[PDB]
Amino acid sequence: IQRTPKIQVYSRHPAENGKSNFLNCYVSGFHPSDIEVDLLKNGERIEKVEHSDLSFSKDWSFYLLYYTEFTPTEKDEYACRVNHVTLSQPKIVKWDRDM
Amino acid sequence: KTTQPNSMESNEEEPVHLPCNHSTISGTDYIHWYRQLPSQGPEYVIHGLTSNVNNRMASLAIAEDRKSSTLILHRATLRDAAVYYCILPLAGGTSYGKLTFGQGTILTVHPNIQNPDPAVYQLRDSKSSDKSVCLFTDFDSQTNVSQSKDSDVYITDKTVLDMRSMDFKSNSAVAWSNKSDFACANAFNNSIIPEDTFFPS
Amino acid sequence: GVSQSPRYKVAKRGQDVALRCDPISGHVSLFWYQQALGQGPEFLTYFQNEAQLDKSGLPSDRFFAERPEGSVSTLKIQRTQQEDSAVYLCASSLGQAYEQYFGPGTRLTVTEDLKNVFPPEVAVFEPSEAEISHTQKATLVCLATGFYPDHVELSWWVNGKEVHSGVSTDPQPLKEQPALNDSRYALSSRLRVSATFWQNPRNHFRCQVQFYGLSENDEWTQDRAKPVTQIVSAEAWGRAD
Amino acid sequence: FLRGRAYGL
Amino acid sequence: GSHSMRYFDTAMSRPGRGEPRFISVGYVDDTQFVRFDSDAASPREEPRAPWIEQEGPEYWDRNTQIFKTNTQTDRESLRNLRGYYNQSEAGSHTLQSMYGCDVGPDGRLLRGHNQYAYDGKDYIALNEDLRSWTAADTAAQITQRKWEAARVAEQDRAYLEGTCVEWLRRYLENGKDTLERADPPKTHVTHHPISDHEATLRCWALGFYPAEITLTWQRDGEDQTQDTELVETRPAGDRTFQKWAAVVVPSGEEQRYTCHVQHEGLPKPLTLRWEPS
Repeated sequence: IQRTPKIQVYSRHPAENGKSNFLNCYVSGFHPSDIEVDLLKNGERIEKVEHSDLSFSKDWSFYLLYYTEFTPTEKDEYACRVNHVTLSQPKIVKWDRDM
Repeated sequence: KTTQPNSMESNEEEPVHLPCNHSTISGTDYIHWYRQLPSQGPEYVIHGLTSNVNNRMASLAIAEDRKSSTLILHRATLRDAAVYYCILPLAGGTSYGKLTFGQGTILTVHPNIQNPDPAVYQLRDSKSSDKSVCLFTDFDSQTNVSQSKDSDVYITDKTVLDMRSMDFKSNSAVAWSNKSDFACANAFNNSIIPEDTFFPS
Repeated sequence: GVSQSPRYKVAKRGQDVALRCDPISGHVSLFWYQQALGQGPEFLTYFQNEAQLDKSGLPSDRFFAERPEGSVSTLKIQRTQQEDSAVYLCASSLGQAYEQYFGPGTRLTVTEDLKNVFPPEVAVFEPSEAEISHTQKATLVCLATGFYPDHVELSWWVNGKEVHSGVSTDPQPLKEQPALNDSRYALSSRLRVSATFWQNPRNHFRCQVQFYGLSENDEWTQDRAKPVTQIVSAEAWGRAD
Repeated sequence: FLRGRAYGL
Repeated sequence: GSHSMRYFDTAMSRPGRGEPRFISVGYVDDTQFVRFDSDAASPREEPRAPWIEQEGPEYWDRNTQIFKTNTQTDRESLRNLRGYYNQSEAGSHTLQSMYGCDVGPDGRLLRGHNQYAYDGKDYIALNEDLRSWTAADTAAQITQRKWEAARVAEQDRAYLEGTCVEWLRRYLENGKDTLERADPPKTHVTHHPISDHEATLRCWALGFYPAEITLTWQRDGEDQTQDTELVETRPAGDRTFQKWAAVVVPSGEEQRYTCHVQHEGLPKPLTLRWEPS
């Protein structure tokens, strides 16, 4: 009985080029709890990344939040890479300032 | 950790109330009771949390504040004579079941001798020639038998004997020596026995 | 129920001993306890299936316990000391918190020298004519003396069969030399029958004492017979009169 | 304050 | 004083990789105050909490010790469950538990909970009356007979009717300056062109607490609950939450739509619409 993880990539505060912010990648609704998550910057993996503590919802599915401080810019690209037992291939979701 | 009396007495056919105190008990703690019959392994009797746990032979009453409890045997018998232990296995959640028997309570169950006839007879060997044994028997349960004041004289504890079919239960103690400045008239002098104890000629 | 072996053991100070426990089939949890005279059992170690998860009660390194397939368990003691003399109990259960079912336990005694081990002498004392007159009853007294260690089982046999009705045996043995620390023991028992039963000369009364002592693996250089596990009994025939 | 469960499934 | 204290336990066997992992996180509504992880290098609660650290060392050691007793209990359960379902030893399995209590402004107990799940599927839960069980399948029925024979419910009912409540209205008072509070939502509406004849109108709600909230669109008073894209409420990473509702609208009538926001930290439901600049 497994469930694939939902991914959302967004900033803590509305992005404004120049202002320091926090990049978030919230993975939720998955089972079992084993999961690999990486925040990317122009395809390359960001090593300065901390994450919340595992826990779960009423439906028993787990959820986690990965985050890293950043300062948006015009050309820079960010994304979240996620691997899970329910995925044939890594799920990648690009950060969209408007979502 | 709990505390209870080191010993308690009772007569057969009577309800027995074994007390126990557990001041620092938790709200999740269970009160368990085990007993250990002579030369046997410990055995389960009953266990409870808050409400009274009743059962055929033994019931358990727990104080409202739960800092004290009582194990209740509704009708003691000789087989009920043994050590009873009051235990809190879970220890507030810090333990998992492991048992901490304390000292427990030694329950002695005295028979109701309804036809006393105390006496101290002298029994001879069937094989040797100068070996003798003194037998103090048929005395009621009020009487207690104490150890001699001499180290050359041995005395057993009183034990209950039951002639099963005639259902004749009776108490008896034995004393003996290696000396012979030893008769049965003086055998149990260090004990308070019935003034009408019969001493054969 | 739960089984344990051996039921009795006598060991020389410094030798290693191995106790065994066979828990009720299927029971996941298994506990070991040590009980010294007059004291209540003391937790030693615990097993969740084959894994020993709590050994907070093992006195030292000398104690090692295992349970390979999560069933039978072994408790081994290296270099036994006098403080090791006790009854080792075993209990298994459905789960750590459920009621524990104990085994008969293994009664272990650690002495300084096996030359301390002596089988019991047994004597049967016949009912007094005084008791017969006065009550139409007859009490036979059995006396088992001079044994060590305190590992004996006394039983009564009448005309070939073992009897329980009318028997009263001391729960514990008297020390013969209370002062001394190697004192041997004495035990006592009684069998009471009606006069007309003991007055039948063709009735046979035997006091049996099952003694537990040295085994083959034990060494013996003394000249007197090796104090091996043996039964020693005394008999008496009914007296008419 | 955690509940102390001792009875396994 | 109307809240709830809840615990989320997790026990995941790791055969062929090491020892099992255990997590136990505590919650008071949408605020996590304590955390117990078996991988922790020194028992410091990587989730500590102000109003919690104000309790002595006896408390923290006591809980820490109970938690560890529980890792053994759950280790026994995983092994029994493995047997009830006839699973091999290699497969990794998960056991989760959810228990707590809800209270009214009264402060008294409104309801208690205790549910378990195996491999993500319900297993056994404690009934409304806190005195009976509900076993999902026939394996949970095994645990059922076992638990009532031992009268386990009484220990669960006792924790919920006592400890749970008692300690809740203690965390509520020691942190009344944080737990009874409500952070209202900051709301704005963005406009994102899709093409020549269409455009998206996204309604945002940021920085609020608790997580509870309701975003609704409307076209000339008509609820658009059907054709509205709505994301899952997400944490911002500072005790606060976010969420946004979106609707697709034809280039030109983007003034007929209104967004409606409901939230405890709001004096009165809010109404908003897109404003060019």
